[PDB]
Amino acid sequence: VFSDDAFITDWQLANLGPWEKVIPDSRDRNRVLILSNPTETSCLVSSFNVSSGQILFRNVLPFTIDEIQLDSNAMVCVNSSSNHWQKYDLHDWFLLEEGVDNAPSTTILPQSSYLNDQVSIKNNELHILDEQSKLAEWKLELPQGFNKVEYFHREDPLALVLNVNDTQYMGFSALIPVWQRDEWLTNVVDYAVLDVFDSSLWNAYWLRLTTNWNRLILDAKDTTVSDLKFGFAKILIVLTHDGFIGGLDMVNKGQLIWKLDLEIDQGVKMFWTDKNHDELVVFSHDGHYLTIEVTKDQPIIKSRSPLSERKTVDSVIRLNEHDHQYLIKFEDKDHLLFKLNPGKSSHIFVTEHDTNGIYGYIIENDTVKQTWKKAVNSKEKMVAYSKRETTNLNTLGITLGDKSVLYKYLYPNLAAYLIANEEHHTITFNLIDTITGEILITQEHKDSPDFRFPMDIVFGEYWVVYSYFSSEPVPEQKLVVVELYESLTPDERLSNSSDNFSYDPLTGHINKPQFQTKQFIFPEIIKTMSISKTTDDITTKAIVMELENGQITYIPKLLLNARGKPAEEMAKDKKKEFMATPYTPVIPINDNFIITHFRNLLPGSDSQLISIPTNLESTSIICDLGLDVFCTRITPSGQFDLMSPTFEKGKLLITIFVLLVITYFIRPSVSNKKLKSQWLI
Amino acid sequence: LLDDQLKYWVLLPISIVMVLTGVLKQYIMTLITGSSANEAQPRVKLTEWQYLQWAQLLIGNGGNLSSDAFAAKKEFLVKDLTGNMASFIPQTIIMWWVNHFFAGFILMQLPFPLTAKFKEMLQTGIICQDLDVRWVSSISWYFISVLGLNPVYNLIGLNDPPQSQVDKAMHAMANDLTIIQHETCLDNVEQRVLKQYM
Ligand SMILES: *[C@@H]1O[C@H](CO)[C@@H](O)[C@H](O)[C@H]1NC(C)=O
Ligand SMILES: *[C@@H]1O[C@H](CO)[C@@H](O)[C@H](O)[C@H]1NC(C)=O
Ligand SMILES: *[C@@H]1O[C@H](CO)[C@@H](O)[C@H](O)[C@H]1NC(C)=O
Repeated sequence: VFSDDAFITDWQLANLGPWEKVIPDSRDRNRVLILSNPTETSCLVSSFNVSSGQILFRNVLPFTIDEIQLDSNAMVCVNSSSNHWQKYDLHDWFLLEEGVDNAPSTTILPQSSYLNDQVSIKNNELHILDEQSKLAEWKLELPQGFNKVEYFHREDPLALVLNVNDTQYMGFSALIPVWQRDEWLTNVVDYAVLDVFDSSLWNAYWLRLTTNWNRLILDAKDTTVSDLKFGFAKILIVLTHDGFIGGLDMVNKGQLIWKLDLEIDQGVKMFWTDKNHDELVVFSHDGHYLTIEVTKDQPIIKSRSPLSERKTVDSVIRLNEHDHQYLIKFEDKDHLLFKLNPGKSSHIFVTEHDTNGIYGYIIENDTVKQTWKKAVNSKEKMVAYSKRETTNLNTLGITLGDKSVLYKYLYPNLAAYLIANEEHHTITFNLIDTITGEILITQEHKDSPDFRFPMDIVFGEYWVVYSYFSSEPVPEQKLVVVELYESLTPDERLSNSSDNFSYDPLTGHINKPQFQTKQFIFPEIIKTMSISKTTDDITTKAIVMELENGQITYIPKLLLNARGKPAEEMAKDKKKEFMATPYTPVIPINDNFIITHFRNLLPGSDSQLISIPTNLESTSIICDLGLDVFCTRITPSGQFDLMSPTFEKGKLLITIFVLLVITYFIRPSVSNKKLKSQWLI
Repeated sequence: LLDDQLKYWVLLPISIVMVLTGVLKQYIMTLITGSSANEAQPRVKLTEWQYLQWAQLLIGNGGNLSSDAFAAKKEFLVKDLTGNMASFIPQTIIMWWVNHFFAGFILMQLPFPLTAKFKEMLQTGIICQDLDVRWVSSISWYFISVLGLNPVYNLIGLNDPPQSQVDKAMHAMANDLTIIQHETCLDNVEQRVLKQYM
């Protein structure tokens, strides 16, 4: 299942971002340490053989770059707020030693000084000069770009590194372009999908005859058409955190299909201007917006313009496709209705979250108005939030063994969220009507939560899962599932007759659910969760998890069964379900589930999981966009749609031939033998 | 859903193997049953057996049209007298065969609405729980095959004691057939023929 297509189907890119520091290595002298992508809590430190793109290892360490210095080598780092310092070995990143008493020593890292020693670029062309006898050995043309020489090693395993363009980077040796790298892809904020695709009666009789007879006048298992028919061939347009858009191929290991540079200086969001998937609108951090024409050729910036007010933007929320509206939330908490272009009562409700509260908003008459507010109190802080993703409907009720039905709860206007309060040590879960503000459910847990480990929430078809870390059961990661049913009674459709009732959510005469909840014990700390999909919500929805280590794992929905039983009382307990898998709170980790089998996949501090639908419903794409990009083809149930990659068709064919030969043996024999022997002619 | 071109490697083999397996089954069953004689034993026992058969057919055949000749026989009479394996073997074995080689697919879409408990059994390959009423796995097509295949076999062309006391029992029947029934023929034939052939 995995060994056949282990590295073939999995598709990883590693990004470092624009270099800030590079330090040669104490041993393996064709190797350095690469420092990149600073952030206010941490930075990216890695080890790298210079003569390739071969990254040896990477780590996110929780220090601003300035702390990271050589010894008096041994790469000493010292926290400045406290006196905490870490001594890490360069060759293998071993934490040589720690202390808080005193830093061992420091040496601020030296500047390049490459000019006047080894460098001269005179006829628009570079020449490496020996310090004495400046014979201009190893001269090389300047490319169209040149920003800097990152690094140069004069020793026997010679290596030279150039920041040729802003995002293109070239390695050289004794000139010859030796390898090539691209780090425009280092942080993506928002994403969008583009697919590729192929390309009276009497007369009808004959023209059909002629064209098809011309057609009429062995298997060969070709892969390329299979990919496009099932939607696997796709263009992913990714927007960087910087200003850059580009098309990445979902096949062919993500060769860059095309790259466009903006002038927006940071990207926030992406939107197709219409359903045609031909023209994007892309938003600046600064308050511009660009309109870009996606074509099989390289794009063109068909418009740039300001917004109505040149203010900094926090985010954008997609309003209607047909009405071509968008809502922009500016920092300073200012909301702007957005009528972008023609793209060449009837209320709308839109709802946004902050750590201060959950608010809700309503649009009418080309204006936005607050519809209500819900802020947590001072000590409190909203932590985790999710809305209801829309769903195409298959089954209105979950059945029982004796063809009895529980009518899973389908109300579309729901969101769920968390509150954590200090000293109470109370993770409170609410399942709120996102329109009105009624709560419908409270569930607290005075189980000594941490508030320091990640917690997250995902909203399913009829069920919700949120996860947290806590101690009082045990110090272990905890998944909590709540499943929402119209009536906990075995057979009841509570107030859901639909012939013409036409219920109103705005008024609040809707049904209210009953719920059943359970939780489970999980080995590893969970960063973030989402849900697999296809076009039709058919398969088990296959919760995908992203862990602290970077690992991804999917577990099916079915193992997380509320109304499960501890399996002593299930044994021919006819009423439960069809093949009810038991409750089984201890979910051990099964490495067969894991994607990124041996890949590292450093996702960075802020990353997202998305589920991209495809055709061929056994298969779904799940993509991890953020600091690093990664995707896969994932099967919830194991592949049922695909015929196989691994039939023993030869055994089947040979067995059929065994049938034919035994026919050839017996038929003349038995017909002659029995007819003539029993007649005794 | 979108199933992908396995219609070659399953649907045709399933019908094909059913056709060949049944044709072989008829050949094999016909081969297995061979008499080739009644026996090889002495003359006498079959001889008086066919005498007994002559009495038996006299009950049916000669006991109808012999109004004058009924009694003349009876003096003579008293003095002279005195596959389930084919079900079990192939189809159960190939239930195992199909579940062995063909599993874990949704092979086709039946045209008709079943009930839910039909959808309980048929899809043991797949491990979804709310898939649909109509879709079915590979083994269901087999389940439809076995009961529907009689026209195919027609259209290719195929087609289907005590030694003495029992003698005394049929001698008791020789006594019974004296006047148990004296059948009304050679009396009504004029009535019957004039009733017909007009
Ligand atoms: C270091 O990287 C270079 C470049 O590909 C490679 O040839 C060399 O084998 C690497 N070092 C080791 C010990 O493999
Ligand atoms: C040093 O440790 C303190 C203690 O929590 C921490 O707040 C601070 O962020 C650390 N220094 C840096 C540069 O992160
Ligand atoms: C830098 O710009 C040039 C000119 O547009 C283009 O080839 C590419 O974007 C970069 N070139 C190199 C060699 O990195």
